[PDB]
Amino acid sequence: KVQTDPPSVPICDLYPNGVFPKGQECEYPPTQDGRTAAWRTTSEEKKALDQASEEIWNDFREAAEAHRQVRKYVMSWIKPGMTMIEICEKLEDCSRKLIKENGLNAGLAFPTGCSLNNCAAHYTPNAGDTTVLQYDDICKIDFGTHISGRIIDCAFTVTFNPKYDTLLKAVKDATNTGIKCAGIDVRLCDVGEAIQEVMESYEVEIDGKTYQVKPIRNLNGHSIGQYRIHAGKTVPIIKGGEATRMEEGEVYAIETFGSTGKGVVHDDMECSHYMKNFDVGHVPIRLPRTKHLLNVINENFGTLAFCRRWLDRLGESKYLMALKNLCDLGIVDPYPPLCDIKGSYTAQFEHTILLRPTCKEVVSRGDDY
Ligand SMILES: Cc1ccc(NS(=O)(=O)c2ccccc2)c(C(=O)O)c1
Ligand SMILES: [Mn+2]
Ligand SMILES: [Mn+2]
Repeated sequence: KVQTDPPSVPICDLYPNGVFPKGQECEYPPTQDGRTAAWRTTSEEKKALDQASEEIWNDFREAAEAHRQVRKYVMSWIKPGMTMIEICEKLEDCSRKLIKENGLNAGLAFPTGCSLNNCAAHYTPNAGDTTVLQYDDICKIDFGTHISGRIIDCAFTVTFNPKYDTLLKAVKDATNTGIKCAGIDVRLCDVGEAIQEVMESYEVEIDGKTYQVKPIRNLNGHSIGQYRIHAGKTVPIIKGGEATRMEEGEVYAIETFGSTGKGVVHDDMECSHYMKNFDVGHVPIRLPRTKHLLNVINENFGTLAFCRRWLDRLGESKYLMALKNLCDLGIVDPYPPLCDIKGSYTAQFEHTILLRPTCKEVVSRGDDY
């Protein structure tokens, strides 16, 4: 009863029983008294709690399998010479098909980030962007999928010149350290301190200059909520930050960013990412164009992030002022590209993890990273 598998068959159609593959399952890290998590691994009480939200975990897994298959595909063809628009459209086209896009029930969780070099996040081309990926570019591919609002935020870094190899290794190791440190009752600040320690243990040499990799201090991981990419809690990336503990049942985006610059990002370049304020309720709007755009946003994205290209594909035109109005009203928030100093290089690696009652599941883990 098999069939096609190349990037064209929806993940849902690949599993008739509706049960999707689990990600990497890890035992929760010990504590002071060396209290391991071997007991919680099968605990009858926890096993029940976990099984109670099996439908939720399952949805994350379906979205994760889509993410794994989409990215494996992307890595096979992304090459310098392609425009950033060509890259994002080809990736998104596949993502939409594998996730079996269905309105707000299944689809793309957020725009395809493809931030270059000193820019670390939130850059995706808008219409007319002629930017071309270069051999020496360090591109952060950050895209998301979701099933019923259960979001998979996962990212990796693309390079073609081996000179960035140790920088990527540093960030990948830092992210895996954060993933290993994460757990129920674990203080967020400890995760950040652990991440910084690993990150900074790496020194790299690029074009004759040496650098001690720096975590981007004002960037971080975050808890994830249904249809809410950033539920409220933040996972630092450096020491001294977040005096809160991770809790059972929570879901986190564990990401780290390393940089050869100041280790700080600032808003720069034209904005492409936007997202309705999760807390803003219904707001009556009479302005025709603004009213229509808000309706389009509510129908197609809800509280999920979107980009200008996604408005263009829906047939919307000359909507910039309306979009600005929504932002000025506080109904929608702009999320411009976040970049370090000109000339610097930034790298990123990210995974979504489920803090399940019985274990810690790195649901987006793959054979690649
Ligand atoms: C639109 C949007 C809103 C919030 C987000 N989460 S975040 O603020 O913790 C964040 C994380 C990493 C880079 C930049 C921002 C993200 C995201 O995880 O990138 C995207
Ligand atoms: Mn991300
Ligand atoms: Mn994230």
